[PDB]
Amino acid sequence: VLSPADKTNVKAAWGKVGAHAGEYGAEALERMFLSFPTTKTYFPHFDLSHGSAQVKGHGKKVADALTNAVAHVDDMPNALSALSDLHAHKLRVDPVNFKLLSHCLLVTLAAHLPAEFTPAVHASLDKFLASVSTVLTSKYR
Amino acid sequence: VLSPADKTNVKAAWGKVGAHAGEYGAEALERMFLSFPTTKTYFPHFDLSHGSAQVKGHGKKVADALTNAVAHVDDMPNALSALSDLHAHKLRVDPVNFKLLSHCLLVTLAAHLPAEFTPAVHASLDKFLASVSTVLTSKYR
Amino acid sequence: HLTPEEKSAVTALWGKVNVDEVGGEALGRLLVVYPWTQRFFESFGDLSTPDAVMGNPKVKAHGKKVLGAFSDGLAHLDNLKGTFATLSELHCDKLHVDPENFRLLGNVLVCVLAHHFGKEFTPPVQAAYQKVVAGVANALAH
Amino acid sequence: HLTPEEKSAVTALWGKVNVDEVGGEALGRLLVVYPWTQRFFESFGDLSTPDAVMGNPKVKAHGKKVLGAFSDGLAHLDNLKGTFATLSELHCDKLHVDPENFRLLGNVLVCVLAHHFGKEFTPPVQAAYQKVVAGVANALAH
Ligand code: HEM
Ligand code: HEM
Ligand code: HEM
Ligand code: HEM
Repeated sequence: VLSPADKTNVKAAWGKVGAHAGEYGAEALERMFLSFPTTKTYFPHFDLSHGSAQVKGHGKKVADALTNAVAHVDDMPNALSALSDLHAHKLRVDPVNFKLLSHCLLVTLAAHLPAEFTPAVHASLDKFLASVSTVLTSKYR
Repeated sequence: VLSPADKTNVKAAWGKVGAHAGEYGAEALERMFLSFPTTKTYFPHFDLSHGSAQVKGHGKKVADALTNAVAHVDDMPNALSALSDLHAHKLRVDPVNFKLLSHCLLVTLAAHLPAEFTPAVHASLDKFLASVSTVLTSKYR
Repeated sequence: HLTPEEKSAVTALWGKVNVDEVGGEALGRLLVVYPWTQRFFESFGDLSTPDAVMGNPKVKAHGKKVLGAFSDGLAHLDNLKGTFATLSELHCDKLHVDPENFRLLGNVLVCVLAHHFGKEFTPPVQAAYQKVVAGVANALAH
Repeated sequence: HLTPEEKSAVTALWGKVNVDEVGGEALGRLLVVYPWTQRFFESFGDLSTPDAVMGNPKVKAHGKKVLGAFSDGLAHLDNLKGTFATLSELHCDKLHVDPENFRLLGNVLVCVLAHHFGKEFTPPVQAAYQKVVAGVANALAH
């Protein structure tokens, strides 16, 4: 569960990401595919090569979803309901893989926004991404 | 996150535990100490021998807490707030250990209530105990 | 790793396991309790409800094979790595099974033995089996 | 495990790490992001706030020791088990550190290198370091 300070932190770091969210979301995906190649098995029909336009379009979707999780940080199960049905009921993503994408996202943000990636922010981003991961891995109603 | 069916399941299985909750809570602790001896490091000042009255008193406290988590399955962070402060702020229990106690509890219930431990119930109890574990490992407000 | 008196406890209770049924019950329960494991058994047909999974014949039949393999491990409790080598290749190279799932299956198996033996699955018996299933999970992880 | 061109990428970027500072920054961040790891450093004094942890001299000093050990591993990337044997005994027999935490420290170290090198910590550089830190975590787990 997030503290109130966690929420302020995430709202303000992700606010600074702004209009690079799409570009960071693509880079995080590309890090995940290179560093943990088993995650490519979920994307069998994609061009996964470097600079692929399909990975860059998927990174925009992932990022835009994270933007909405932030705007609804108090009621995430409800805001992320269709995503939860896609990842838990239809795709059946093993939960281990959410820890890999989350790590790749943190790494992308550290490399791009070093002045914002303080220890306190790092801690709050990590807890937010774990709470998003839990919503998406759960079959609920 | 729990489904509505998860909640009905847990409410009805734990309702059947009833007045053996204390005895099951002691047995689960004793299973955990025998099967995973590193968990004894959190209890340095206890008699941990078989039949210890201190383990039997601790099992009643753990069980009575689970009874209250069930009665407040919709607002657990609020009902489990003091417990969360004890385990996450003061004792600093590594989260791995919540998976061990949870498993020992499932094993205790399987051995004692076989007719209630159907696959569906097993699944709902496991999700409830993971949600309790998450509340207790988190520093929040 | 296992004392002579906990190797014996393990063998005694294992001689009483219904090898046609327990393996299926465990694999069944894995698919119901950890629903993403269903992704790996997509060819087995209907896995849509707990009832469907538990009565699916191909789950029953694969669970006999898996239990067969644990029994092989229980005969060779020293040389578990050598017992399970071919199976580690298969679960990684070909299936891509994350090794945390091997731990989940061993724990589910422990609960199924609890459920069948009841009072006789005592804390000391459980502790010997926890050493056995951790062993099998480690031997399988590549 | 590491290709010759990813062993070289790793060594080049490592020759630029401030060995007085990065180790502390990583151990610091571990204690802030995963707060139960503070239980193992109870003698280090005040760990009460992120500011306190990051400025604590004994955290800074222990982080130099840990980084020292990773550098030892990076010199012996074949024979990591033999490099880390004594340290595996210490972290288990004496400290009781659950091995999942070894993985967390390696990942935090990856984020600290991302944070210091920025654009030059490219996806292929990160992937070589992920192989390196998994190696160290496996060598340490008993
Ligand atoms: C924070 C974590 C994640 C978020 C926010 C996220 C978000 C999304 C979104 C927004 C979609 C597209 C849904 C649509 O187009 O309607 C999607 C699809 C998908 N996601 Fe995720 N996702 C996450 C994690 C993961 C992980 C870890 C995996 C696998 C390793 C994964 C695999 C997929 C797959 C395979 C699709 C289907 C894409 C396609 O076939 O076109 N996702 N996700
Ligand atoms: C469902 C999981 C758990 C529940 C419901 C639970 C509940 C409790 C309760 C009710 C107390 C007593 C608080 C009081 O007396 O005011 C307590 C104390 C304690 N718990 Fe837990 N607990 C859980 C898991 C764990 C785990 C996994 C550990 C360690 C492995 C742990 C270690 C302790 C310790 C060391 C104390 C202090 C006992 C003492 O010094 O007297 N608990 N817990
Ligand atoms: C932990 C102990 C486990 C053992 C002892 C075990 C044993 C086996 C055995 C004996 C086979 C058959 C190999 C053959 O006939 O050549 C097999 C196949 C397989 N196992 Fe496992 N397994 C284990 C865990 C798992 C887990 C956790 C998963 C997935 C979550 C899994 C997925 C599979 C799959 C997909 C196959 C291929 C099934 C098929 O032929 O369609 N196994 N395993
Ligand atoms: C993952 C890589 C790690 C490496 C390379 C590493 C390395 C070391 C080294 C070099 C020492 C000093 C040993 C000596 O001076 O004789 C040490 C001590 C220690 N490590 Fe680690 N360590 C790691 C992970 C961890 C983790 C994850 C924890 C706890 C969460 C931990 C807790 C400790 C503690 C408590 C000590 C004793 C500190 C003291 O002297 O007060 N280590 N480690």
